[PDB]
Amino acid sequence: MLDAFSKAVVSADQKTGYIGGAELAALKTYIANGNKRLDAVNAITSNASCIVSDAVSGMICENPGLISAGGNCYTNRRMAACLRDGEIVLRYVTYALLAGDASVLEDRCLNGLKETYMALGVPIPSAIRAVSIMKASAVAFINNTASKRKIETPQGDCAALASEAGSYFDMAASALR
Amino acid sequence: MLDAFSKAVVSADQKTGYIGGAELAALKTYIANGNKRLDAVNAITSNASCIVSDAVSGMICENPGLISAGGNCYTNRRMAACLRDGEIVLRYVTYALLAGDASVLEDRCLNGLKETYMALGVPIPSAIRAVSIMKASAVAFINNTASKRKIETPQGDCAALASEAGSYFDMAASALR
Amino acid sequence: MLDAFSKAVVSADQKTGYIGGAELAALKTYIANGNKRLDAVNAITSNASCIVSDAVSGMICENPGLISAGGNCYTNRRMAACLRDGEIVLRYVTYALLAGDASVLEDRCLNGLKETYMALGVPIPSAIRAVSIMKASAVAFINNTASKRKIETPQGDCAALASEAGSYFDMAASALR
Amino acid sequence: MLDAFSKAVVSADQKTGYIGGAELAALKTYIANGNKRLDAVNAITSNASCIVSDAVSGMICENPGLISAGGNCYTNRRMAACLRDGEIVLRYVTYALLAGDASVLEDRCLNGLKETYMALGVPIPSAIRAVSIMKASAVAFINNTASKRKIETPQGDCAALASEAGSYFDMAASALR
Amino acid sequence: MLDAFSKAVVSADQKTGYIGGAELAALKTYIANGNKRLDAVNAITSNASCIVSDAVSGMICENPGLISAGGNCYTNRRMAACLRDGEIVLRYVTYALLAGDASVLEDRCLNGLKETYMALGVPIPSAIRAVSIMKASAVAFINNTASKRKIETPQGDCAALASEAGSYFDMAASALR
Amino acid sequence: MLDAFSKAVVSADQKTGYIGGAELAALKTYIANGNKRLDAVNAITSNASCIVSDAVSGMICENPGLISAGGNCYTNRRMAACLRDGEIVLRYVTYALLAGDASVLEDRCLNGLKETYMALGVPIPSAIRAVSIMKASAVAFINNTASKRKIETPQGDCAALASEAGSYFDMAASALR
Amino acid sequence: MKSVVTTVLAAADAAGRFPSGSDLESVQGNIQRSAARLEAAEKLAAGHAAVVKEAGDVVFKKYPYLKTAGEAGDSAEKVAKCYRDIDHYMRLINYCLVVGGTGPLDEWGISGAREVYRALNLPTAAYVAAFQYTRDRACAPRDMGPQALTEFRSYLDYVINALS
Amino acid sequence: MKSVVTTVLAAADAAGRFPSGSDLESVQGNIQRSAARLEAAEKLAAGHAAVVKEAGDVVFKKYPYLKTAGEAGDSAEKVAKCYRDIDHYMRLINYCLVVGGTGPLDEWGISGAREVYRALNLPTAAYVAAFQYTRDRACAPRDMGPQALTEFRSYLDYVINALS
Amino acid sequence: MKSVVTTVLAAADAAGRFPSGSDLESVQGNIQRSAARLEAAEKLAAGHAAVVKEAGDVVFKKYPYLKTAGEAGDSAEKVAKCYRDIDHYMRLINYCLVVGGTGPLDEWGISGAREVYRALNLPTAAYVAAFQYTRDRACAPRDMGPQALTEFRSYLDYVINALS
Amino acid sequence: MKSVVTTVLAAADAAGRFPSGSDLESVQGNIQRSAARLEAAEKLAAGHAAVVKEAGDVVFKKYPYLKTAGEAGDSAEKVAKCYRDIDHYMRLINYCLVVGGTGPLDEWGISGAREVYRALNLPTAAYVAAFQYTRDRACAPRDMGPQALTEFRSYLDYVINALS
Amino acid sequence: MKSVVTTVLAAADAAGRFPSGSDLESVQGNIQRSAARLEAAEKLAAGHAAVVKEAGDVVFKKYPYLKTAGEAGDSAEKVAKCYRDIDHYMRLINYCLVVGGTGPLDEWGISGAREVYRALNLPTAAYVAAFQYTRDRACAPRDMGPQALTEFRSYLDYVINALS
Amino acid sequence: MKSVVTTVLAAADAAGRFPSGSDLESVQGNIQRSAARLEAAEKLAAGHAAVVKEAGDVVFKKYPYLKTAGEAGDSAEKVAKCYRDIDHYMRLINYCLVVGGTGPLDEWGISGAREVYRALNLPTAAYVAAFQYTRDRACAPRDMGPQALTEFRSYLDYVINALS
Repeated sequence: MLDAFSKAVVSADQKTGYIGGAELAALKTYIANGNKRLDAVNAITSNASCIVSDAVSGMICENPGLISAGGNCYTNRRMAACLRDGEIVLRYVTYALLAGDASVLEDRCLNGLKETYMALGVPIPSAIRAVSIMKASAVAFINNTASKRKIETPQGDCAALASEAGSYFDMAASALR
Repeated sequence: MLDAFSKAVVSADQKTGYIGGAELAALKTYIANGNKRLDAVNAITSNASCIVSDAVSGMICENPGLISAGGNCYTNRRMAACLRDGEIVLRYVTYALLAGDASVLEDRCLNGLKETYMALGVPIPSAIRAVSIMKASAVAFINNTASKRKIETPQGDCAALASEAGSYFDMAASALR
Repeated sequence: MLDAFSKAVVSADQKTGYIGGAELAALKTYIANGNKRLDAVNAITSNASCIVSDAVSGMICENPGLISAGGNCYTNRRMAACLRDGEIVLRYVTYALLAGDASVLEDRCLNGLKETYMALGVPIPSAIRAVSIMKASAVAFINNTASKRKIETPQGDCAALASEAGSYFDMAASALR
Repeated sequence: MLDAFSKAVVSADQKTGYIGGAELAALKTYIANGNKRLDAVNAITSNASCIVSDAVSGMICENPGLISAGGNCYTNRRMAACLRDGEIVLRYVTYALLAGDASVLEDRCLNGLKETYMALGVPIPSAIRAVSIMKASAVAFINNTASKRKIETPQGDCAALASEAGSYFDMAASALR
Repeated sequence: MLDAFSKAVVSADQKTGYIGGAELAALKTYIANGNKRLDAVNAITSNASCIVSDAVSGMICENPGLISAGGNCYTNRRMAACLRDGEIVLRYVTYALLAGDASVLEDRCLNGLKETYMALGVPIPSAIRAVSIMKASAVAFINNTASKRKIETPQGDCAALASEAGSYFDMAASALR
Repeated sequence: MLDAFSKAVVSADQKTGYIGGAELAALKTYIANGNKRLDAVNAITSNASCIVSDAVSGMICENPGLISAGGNCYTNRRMAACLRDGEIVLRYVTYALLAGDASVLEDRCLNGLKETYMALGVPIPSAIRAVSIMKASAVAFINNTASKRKIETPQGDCAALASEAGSYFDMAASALR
Repeated sequence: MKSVVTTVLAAADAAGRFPSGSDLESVQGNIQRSAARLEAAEKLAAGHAAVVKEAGDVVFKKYPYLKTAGEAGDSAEKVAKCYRDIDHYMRLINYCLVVGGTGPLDEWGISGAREVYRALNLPTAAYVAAFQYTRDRACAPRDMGPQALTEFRSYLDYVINALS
Repeated sequence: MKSVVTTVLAAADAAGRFPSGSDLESVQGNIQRSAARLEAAEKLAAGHAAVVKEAGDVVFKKYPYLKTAGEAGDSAEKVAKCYRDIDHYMRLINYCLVVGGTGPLDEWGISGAREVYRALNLPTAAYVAAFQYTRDRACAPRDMGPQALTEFRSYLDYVINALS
Repeated sequence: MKSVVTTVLAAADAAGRFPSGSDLESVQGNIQRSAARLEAAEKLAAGHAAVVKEAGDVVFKKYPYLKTAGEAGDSAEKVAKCYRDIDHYMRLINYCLVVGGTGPLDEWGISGAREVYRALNLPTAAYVAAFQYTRDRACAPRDMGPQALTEFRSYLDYVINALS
Repeated sequence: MKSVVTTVLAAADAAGRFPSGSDLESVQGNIQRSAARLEAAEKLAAGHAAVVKEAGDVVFKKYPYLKTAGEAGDSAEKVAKCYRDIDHYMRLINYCLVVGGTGPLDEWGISGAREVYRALNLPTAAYVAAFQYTRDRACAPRDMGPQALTEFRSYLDYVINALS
Repeated sequence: MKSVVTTVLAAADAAGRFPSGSDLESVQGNIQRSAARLEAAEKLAAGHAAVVKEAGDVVFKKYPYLKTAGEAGDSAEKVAKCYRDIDHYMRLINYCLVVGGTGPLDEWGISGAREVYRALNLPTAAYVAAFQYTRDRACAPRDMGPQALTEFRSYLDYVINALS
Repeated sequence: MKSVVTTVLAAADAAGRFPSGSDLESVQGNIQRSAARLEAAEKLAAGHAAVVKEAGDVVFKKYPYLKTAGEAGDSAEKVAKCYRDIDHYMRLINYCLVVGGTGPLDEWGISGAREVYRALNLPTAAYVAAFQYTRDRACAPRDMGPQALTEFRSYLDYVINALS
């Protein structure tokens, strides 16, 4: 996998170039925002169980056919598998947010997932909705706007981090379309 | 795998329904015919070696090209493989007849078999003939009409069981077409 | 794998025929040329490291883009992999020349190689050039016409053996086209 | 593993003898008591989770040193492992009771267990107590004398089955001494 | 494993010495007797099935307790295992004779065999007799003195090869004591 | 494995105690010396190849019997294995120094090593000398007293770290006695 | 799906064997026991409405805390899902009794249950109370014969043990 | 040893399961079919010597080439071993009939037989003749009841197929 | 035991590598974050008895059904074990705060907990209530500094998620 | 297909090696022994008709029971298949002699043979009699030289051992 | 590519874990050490021309035999490839300093190097001389600060050890 | 130890086979080629001291940088070890020539050599020079016959390629 720094290294290498002043400055800013990034990750991990269960339950309450006879969340075995998948995706999203790069998520989670779901009969529109709810959830916790649970951090702005996190959930959705 | 009873359970589950009077009556009849079914299975297993060797030999005597140079039963190694396959199919047919359901045969034997045979160059029309001869054979033993060997059972009618057995051999043939 | 003798056996078997006078005479000639064949093999193996390194280096000096950024021999890891592949092909060519038959080369090396290279992004025209240089190299050593290193053997003619060796390198090239 | 019948077969085989007459009479009586044996097994399996948790908790309430730091049931991981072993032993005892022979229990559970417990530092006197509590418990359920939960069976006497079940728990304790 | 030549190399290496002169003379004589050695090996392999079945049957006819209930050749499974071991030992003896050195036999067959036989309850005196009968048999075929089957070889003397073959059977017996 | 902090946790746990006050003070001092510890580790890893080759060569120059025929460093394969072991031991010592605790070294390297060396015929007094030379070497680099290569660090005293590193090499030697 | 016949067939298949005497004999046992368990199945199929309502009512009488804010019965819709779950389990029990083994419960009711109930704050003791009540409420000869009762109670105990 | 109960217990053990409904039901099959097979076992125990003599006599009447030089019946001691082997198999059939499974035949008679008989020049057709004759010589109700006869013949056919 | 240094050393060991730059850099992270978590560890060491009593009181105030017959708090000795367990977890949190990782909780508190609590009818919601209350009761700068509070709360949330 | 060269090449390939001295030297042995075995091949190719007829005639002279109802030679068409089988084997022996190893027999004659002959009631002793007769009938110098005879007899013994 | 974060993420992924305290703490260490190594990266990026020229000049001053016929510097074009290689390595060192771990060197410089240099007659001592000179030529505070120097020298030593 | 016979025996052993025709034929190859290689072995045994001195002299004449400070020939004892190593290899070649295979070189000279020579700063080109010179210095019929020379040179080339 790559992180924000090794990603810049891959670009420099494509040009047989050294990384110096110009390119180094954006990375120093990334470092300066490091404490916030750590808080953003802690905001998701600290609420992982809640994010997943709320998203799968929301997917279901908006489409009750999923828990009807022959729905793909019907039986405890399928419901448990779906909750597990929700957690897997969230876990890889937190990896991406800690690394500052999507490669761990794309390579180890999203690659092949659409094909897996098509072969199993897992309904993709419903999965995309579960992912969307987790996105709303995770972003609210990063921004400290969650309705029922707050997180105390030093006062400031995490909009870029919330957008970056959102983008990783959007890549999950895009990989299934 | 499924049996006759779990097959009815799968149907009831598709309807979120309990199994009661109406649906239970056909299954009680299945139970009442249970001793006959056991005899039908014993009729095939007791003659397994004869059923297989006669069918493969018959396939060959009707198509001597199979044991000519480059025929698919040419060499002891291929002849042994074909005899083995004859026995495998017969074994899964007896499983189906004991269970009262084709799923063990379809899932564990017939799924992928056509593709396997096409990749190997195993001639499918000839395999279908071997299966047909085993069908004639197995059904005669169930009905106690085999020319050279009899089986003593209480007097009665096993026509439905013979037809059911025949249908499992027909599914083997259909899976290769 | 087959050798020159088992290849003749496979042909006789396709005809349900015994191998006798007529067919046996060409094989006796093969045996009579056996010492030369052994020398031909020794000529390649004794120079294996030189054949491979010269061919890969020649491929590169004729196409310097291979060692530019993103070239397929760029980084020590890729250069080492390519040298390894050069050696693998040469090794299977020597196997074929010792056996007097291409089957070991086709079955254990060339089958699937084009697909492997296409999946990896290994540039096939460049591989074909590496193989061509090894061919020139190996044939010169067999004929004792290499510019910088000689091999002392009894005086005579190895043109057929050099052509046979050349043909195995040509089959490597053909399997990639 | 052996059952009650194959145990008889092994003894007859040591004498090169057929089973008839007197040997058969004891076995026919075993069959006649078969329904009671099925109920005896049902008695234990139906209460499995209760037998195990009560025995391990009982071992602990009588020796609370086991849950002090450096006691062998200290930490959830150790307590879980001990509850698991309780269940394993009870499971093999129910196997022995269904089979009417201790071999499954001796061969698959008890053989090597003392040495395992000695190597791990598992306190054998405590393990023996846990086994003794499960014995009291299981026997009570077989006899329908359990204080908090009854089982409805046809009236009669299961003293021999209760002693036999007890003998299997006793073998487990003997195996650890 | 070692052969006769590498055995010499190991001794020379212990002395940091080159092999020339007197060391070579014995080895040149080994080569000169090579055709006889090939015939000696052919003598045993050509009669392998006969040597083994006669030795095991001989062991048994001299000690019929072996086939009584609780004898170690009782049941077809035990008799098959014993015949298999006979064949294994004979096979490794032929390897040793082809190599001109016992190492293959000691390292791959005889090392651990006594302990295996002791752990299984295989009667070692009986095993030693089976080995002794195979010795008599194999030596007879090498010398062309077998009562029911002759082998045509060029006239001469194979006494040294017969003693050497005998020495390998003797090593097997010594390994079990 | 444990580190310096988890070692403290294990002791506190044996007493069912929380870590505060006096326990914490020693640990806070450990943290305060952390930069020096990182430099100490860097001192050894930066010179790893030099420490190992010098120690093994030193062992040999003081006991040239080791490279005579039948010495344990005779042949390139043995010399390579010995150099490898030198590197393995040094690696685990650097792990122990980074962790501030010997457990990684004891559990993953030293446990079973005496018995391995005894079974192989590896001369333990020679191995102990190789360890002693690496000790002298590693300690010199930590203290910046190595004769041919210096390391620039902020001025101060690393005596405690040098003794601790020395203690780990001493544990390796003790493990072999 | 685990039953008498699928278990002997899976063992035969693993060993590459035709059905043999012990396999047929096993299926005979299935024939003998069928009347008792199918009696139980039929009674449950005819009576499930009242059985499910009693069981659900008992859950919330035993554990009225479930109706408090933040708990599993804190809306009418969640209370209904609880009764639904009980209905699902009783249906799976009907299926086990028809099949003559635990397959339907194992696959469709028990597998993954602990994970789901943990994730959704659904206390296992609530489910256990439902089944314990159901088990002990039933009686022979009124509701079914004694061997049918043994069969019915065996699957209830089976689910109780899987959740406790 | 393969029987009704050892097969269901080996499957429960491989899954880490207590015995459940379908295991108990399988064992009830034991109880139903035991009378037929124990009747066959008893008749065979009482009559084995006469049955074995008939079968061995039939072998050498069918295949008198066995008594010629270099063949399996070419000494009195080898002929006696033949009749002994037939007795061994009938004793193993008695054991299968008692156990309710093929285990005793599988482990003590069939495993390794092909390797032994090949090594010792013992034609399998000779054994098949002995068992086919025995199977078809027996009749009900003369020698045993109809269901006992079905059991007896099933194990004879089992052996025939194992040697075929 | 999972910590900064044992994680980088286990990865180096699996690759046969000496510690390198990124391993040393990871350990520097230790040195930066230690003040915040050791402050939390010390405050918890000093105040654990009062924190545990508050948490246990909250459990039985929230779930008084625990004190009724057949439940986890239905004797004085069982109630006392509850408060003891809360103390065990807080002690393990003290240890995690000292180590700088989840190792002590993972190995000594979480592993096997679900199996134990199921066997003993210990509702996980009771434990979650204790930890949620503790997490939200603490505040900075009153009880500890802001970053110490972040560390304290992270391990409480870690446990909550392990029981959820 | 097993021969001198394919065996050394398979060993070289498994070890990732170029052919080396012992490999070339092995092939030299093949050159030395070729005259004897190719002499044998050539004699067999020229004389197979009479060899096959003698062998088949000997089978049925030794075992006239084969012609009786229910046996392997009980029709003219089955008798012909027997002679055909002998012809197949003699052809495979010709191929082994040409290749200088057992490959042709192993792959096309021996593999699966015991299974086929068991299934079709084809006694292995019949085949053994054919080959033993063929082996002992041949002589040097009349039919071939002595080393050619050794080669011819070695493959006959090889098939005899595979069937006995 | 090995760095502080990818190493902790690979360990988390192998154990199926979310990032936890020791993982975040590791990344904090990366933040602390970044100023020193990025200073070093920046100096190298600005000064690489003169660094590479000095290193190459030193190779051929130390080992003038390289310019003799049949050796690695025996043409102008091969001499240039040597300086190019040094440039490649210095670029990879710049990348390691930016990433804060050895990944760029491991993957793009070291893996396969020994095999390539062996095949092409490129003595490893030449490369070692280049890096040893570069390491010892640098000084603080002139070229960079002391901690930047430690970082720069650590990666040079890392490549020296991989080649020796 | 790799030789003609150990290679065919290891292949027979892996297949559970007796030695067969192609194994015996391989060993005949031994008998044909032995004269040429034993002649080479004897000449080398008689002349090894002079051959080793020539080769070592050539190494230090080609690469006088080896005698300078910090290099492999920078003391009298290190120079003496060089000549000793050349003698070790020639002795291993004597052994390969006796055995008829690469085994002695493989096991006692080549395995681990690259790791040793890297650790000890021993340039492989120095060894290659010694063997190339020796290979090309020898001639037939002066030093040995033509085929003996082919054998001698083959093992020298074998070593050259193992160090290349």
